[PDB]
Amino acid sequence: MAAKVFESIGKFGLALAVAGGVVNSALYNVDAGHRAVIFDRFRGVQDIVVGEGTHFLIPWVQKPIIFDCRSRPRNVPVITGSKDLQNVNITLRILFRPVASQLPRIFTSIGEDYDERVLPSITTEILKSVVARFDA
Amino acid sequence: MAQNLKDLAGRLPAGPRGMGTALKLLLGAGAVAYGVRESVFTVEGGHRAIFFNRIGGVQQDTILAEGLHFRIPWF
Repeated sequence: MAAKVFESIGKFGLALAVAGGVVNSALYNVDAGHRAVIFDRFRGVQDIVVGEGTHFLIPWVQKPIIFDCRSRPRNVPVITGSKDLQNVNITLRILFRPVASQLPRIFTSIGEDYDERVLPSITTEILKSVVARFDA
Repeated sequence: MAQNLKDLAGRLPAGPRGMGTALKLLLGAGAVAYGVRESVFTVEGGHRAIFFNRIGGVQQDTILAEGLHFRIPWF
């Protein structure tokens, strides 16, 4: 009887360990001001942002995308011609933050890294246009 | 290599009459499972895929979102 009890205890312990591992693999820390998204495969990426909270998922389909809905600066240097057409090397400082609501579209459209492609783009465009318009 | 496989196949015990039927059913289930897996083109987040086909070239009227959308295997 003792051997059967020990075997059952071992089996239950192994099952509990497996369940705990599965549960652990289904969660990701959400540092305050982090709003993840679900990147699955049977749907791709869902339409619903993960708040700044611990929200569940299933394995091998989602790779925890722990976003950061906090603010960030950037410096854009632009060698712009002005109205009088000078070589104005303008480094603009820009503060920006994302929005918690529609992060899943942000991940689908671009992915995990988003700001680099756009910041120099629009900032240089607008600096060139505006300074071009305005005398040095 | 083939000789080893033949020896292994021969070494399998000649179980009861129902053992063969159970093995056949399990093999069919596994075949269906893999057909299901590779019959859904594994597209990733945000993407899409209409049927790039080898029958009828590639269709035009059928449109698919990202997710539950079945491929025909290798097709």
